[PDB]
Amino acid sequence: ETAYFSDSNGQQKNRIQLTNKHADVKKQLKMVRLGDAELYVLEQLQPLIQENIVNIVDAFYKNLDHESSLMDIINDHSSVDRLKQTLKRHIQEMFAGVIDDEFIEKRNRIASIHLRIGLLPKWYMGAFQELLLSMIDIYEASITNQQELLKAIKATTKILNLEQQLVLE
Amino acid sequence: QKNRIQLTNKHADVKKQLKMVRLGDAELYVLEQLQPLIQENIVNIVDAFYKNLDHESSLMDIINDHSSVDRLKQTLKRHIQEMFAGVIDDEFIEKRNRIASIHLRIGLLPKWYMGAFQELLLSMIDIYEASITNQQELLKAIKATTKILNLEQQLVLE
Ligand code: HEM
Ligand code: HEM
Ligand SMILES: [C-]#N
Ligand SMILES: [C-]#N
Repeated sequence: ETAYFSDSNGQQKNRIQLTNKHADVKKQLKMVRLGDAELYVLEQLQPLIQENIVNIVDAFYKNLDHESSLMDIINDHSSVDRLKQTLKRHIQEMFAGVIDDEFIEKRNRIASIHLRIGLLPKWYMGAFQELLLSMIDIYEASITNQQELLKAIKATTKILNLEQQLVLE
Repeated sequence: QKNRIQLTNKHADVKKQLKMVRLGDAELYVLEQLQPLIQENIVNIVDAFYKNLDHESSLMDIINDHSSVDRLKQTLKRHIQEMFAGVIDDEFIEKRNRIASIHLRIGLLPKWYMGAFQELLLSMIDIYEASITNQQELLKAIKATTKILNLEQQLVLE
């Protein structure tokens, strides 16, 4: 049969570039078992994710109007239409297959931003779940090997958990 | 699935929170359905949890300052099993809250708290892959499990 993933170990090295500024982050990646192999997997999903980001962002803002105050927050500072563009690029930065200082530093920046505008952490956390769900949905439609499917899901739960760790608290 | 979510107006936001992770009756029924699977591997799930913590010396230090891994696996076994009870009520929420506050008083960092939930998920996804053949039921169980663990992080972060 055909496979979705390449297993090219030549291809999956050096995907963690962290200095001592980010000395805890290397521990954190080790605990969620985020490594070269998982990052290479992330990198190969990026096309799927890219091809589907518009559905992923639409679904995300749609979910948020379950809580009117989250929408007030958005409309006080911006608009959905304009947050989508930046969410597209953030989501896609998750599937780049490299964790480095800049990656971290950008995550700390968006954290501070949500802190400022008053997002409460439980809505922040809840919001990552529509992402997960839309991704799983994209995987299933496109990855019909059951074993490769699980592999895409596990990698994804890993990168999302690191995302949540970065923004908290 | 019956009437598995039984919250009073003091937990108004939690209701919204549930709707937003799509944790309703169907998903709770699924978790209930998974409970026997989960109970039959709880010892190993919890062995793996603490094993994984040992990679961060400061986490085990907090644990040994306050308690111990042997006493801690008894409450964790029970906590995880209650996760698949298939019912969310005021007391379920209320315990998660008290358990949270213990962790802030002991000085557990929320990054670490957060990573810790991934470990459980992984052990859980491992069991379902070994145990549930049909791909759709398999996705259904991971999705459910994923919802409840997200709730659990929300309530801790409250
Ligand atoms: C997984 C969840 C989320 C991610 C990854 C995320 C990410 C981002 C990013 C990358 C930006 C930067 C935009 C810029 O450059 O100005 C941003 C902006 C913003 N986000 Fe989020 N966001 C998330 C959830 C939320 C939620 C739940 C709300 C709703 C309250 C929210 C409200 C905002 C607002 C209002 C801004 C700033 C607008 C401005 O002043 O320009 N975010 N978010
Ligand atoms: C998925 C994450 C976690 C869950 C679900 C969890 C759950 C629990 C539960 C149910 C209790 C007992 C509360 C009670 O007495 O009612 C407990 C105890 C405790 N947990 Fe956690 N825990 C988690 C992560 C952690 C981590 C990562 C650490 C530190 C390495 C930690 C340290 C402790 C300690 C030291 C206590 C209190 C012992 C005492 O004061 O006697 N927990 N946890
Ligand atoms: C933040 N969109
Ligand atoms: C908390 N083990």
